[PDB]
Amino acid sequence: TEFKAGSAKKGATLFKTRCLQCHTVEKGGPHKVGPNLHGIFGRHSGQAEGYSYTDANIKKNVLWDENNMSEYLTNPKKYIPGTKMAFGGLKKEKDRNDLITYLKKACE
Amino acid sequence: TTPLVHVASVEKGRSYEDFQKVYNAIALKLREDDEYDNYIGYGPVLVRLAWHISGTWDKHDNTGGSYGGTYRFKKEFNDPSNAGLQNGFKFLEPIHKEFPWISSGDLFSLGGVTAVQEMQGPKIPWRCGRVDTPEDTTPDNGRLPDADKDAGYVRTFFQRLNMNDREVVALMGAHALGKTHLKNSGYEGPWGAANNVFTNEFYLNLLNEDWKLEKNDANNEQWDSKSGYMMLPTDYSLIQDPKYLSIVKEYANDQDKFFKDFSKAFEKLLENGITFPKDAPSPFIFKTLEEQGL
Ligand code: HEM
Ligand code: HEM
Repeated sequence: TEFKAGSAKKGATLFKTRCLQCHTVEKGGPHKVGPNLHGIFGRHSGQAEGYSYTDANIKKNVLWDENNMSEYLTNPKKYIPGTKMAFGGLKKEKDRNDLITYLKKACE
Repeated sequence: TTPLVHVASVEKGRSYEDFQKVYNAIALKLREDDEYDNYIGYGPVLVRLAWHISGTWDKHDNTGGSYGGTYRFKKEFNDPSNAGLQNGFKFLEPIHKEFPWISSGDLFSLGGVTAVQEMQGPKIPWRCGRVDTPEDTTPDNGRLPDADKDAGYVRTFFQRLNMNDREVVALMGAHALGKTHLKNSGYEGPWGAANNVFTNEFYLNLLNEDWKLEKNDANNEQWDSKSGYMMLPTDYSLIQDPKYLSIVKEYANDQDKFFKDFSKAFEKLLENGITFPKDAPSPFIFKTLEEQGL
């Protein structure tokens, strides 16, 4: 794709290190600060159940595909202004590759 | 004789732009070495260095303070309440070689200003003019705070820096950043979830979590919330003091406000003890990497 695809062992530690404080990926997994990210890909932004999303995350309604997802992670507030996810973003393509790839796989 | 007088002296014909360049270097490098401390980055540690180099000030005789860039002398450098800041010192030695004209004092503080702005905190006006001072101006170890205390040690420790209750509560919101490291200080854990982005999480956590006091492995006690955060005695003490607690509630409610008090305080912190002639330039507001297309 336009987005490459990378190491999923790496993506894994990046996720455990940078996203885990707020998010789970396992199925049924509990929302935290952030929604449970299971079956993220293929869903529209703002759909996780029994999680309260800023109207901004709902009103953007984008399908989460590895591509719009990568633009998002680079800078969550530029992408969905008003979003309340407090992340600075991943400025590194590998990182983005490595993570997405991991996610791809973890949120099946 | 009255106290010592420290006049800020601009670096020989330098100007904003010369200083926006230093920022950019620091800023970028924070973008580059992002793996530090499990990907927290060098953000938290540089803001902590900024605070420690300034926190030695004594308003009664005007000694200590940012002015002299004395943290660079072993005495100071080796102060045990300074453990872990060597990591912040190293991160800027490179940049110092790049710009050898800027004084040590101007670098350590510009650095904390960069880190706050770069982590999406408010803008912090900043001024230059700190001048380097002989090894003799090095403050003895022990002018920095203990963690293991209560609201009253806090209120008083701060009158020495000339800060009030609102300024002390605002400054502490910086505890949203980083975490404590047991090898550095006997405490362990983060205050919150977004350790590298500047918000008012510090205050919502303080009041919405469920804290239980407990002992760490270093054998010290701390307050742990079920959620994985910790609070030091001195932080918890902020909600046990009726007066600290209403400022804490203000701030948990209104980030702008916090953002405005913090900037006023942080800068007041960094300029303490320094006299600016009436001819010095107005404080600078630097642009972020974001604002510059980066
Ligand atoms: C690299 C790390 C992270 C990744 C990959 C990630 C992933 C995501 C995604 C895909 C969404 C949209 C969910 C949806 O539309 O259903 C989201 C929302 C959210 N995330 Fe993150 N997240 C990360 C880091 C964090 C962090 C560090 C925090 C908190 C400190 C956090 C808290 C949130 C919040 C609160 C939302 C909902 C925001 C809103 O409703 O505006 N996430 N995250
Ligand atoms: C009562 C006064 C204070 C006490 C007792 C205190 C104590 C501490 C301790 C014990 C740590 C962790 C050290 C480590 O393991 O590296 C720490 C970290 C830190 N402190 Fe405070 N602090 C105080 C006030 C402040 C103020 C006023 C600021 C800033 C404007 C500040 C900024 C920070 C930051 C940003 C960190 C995280 C550093 C990192 O992630 O490496 N502290 N503080």
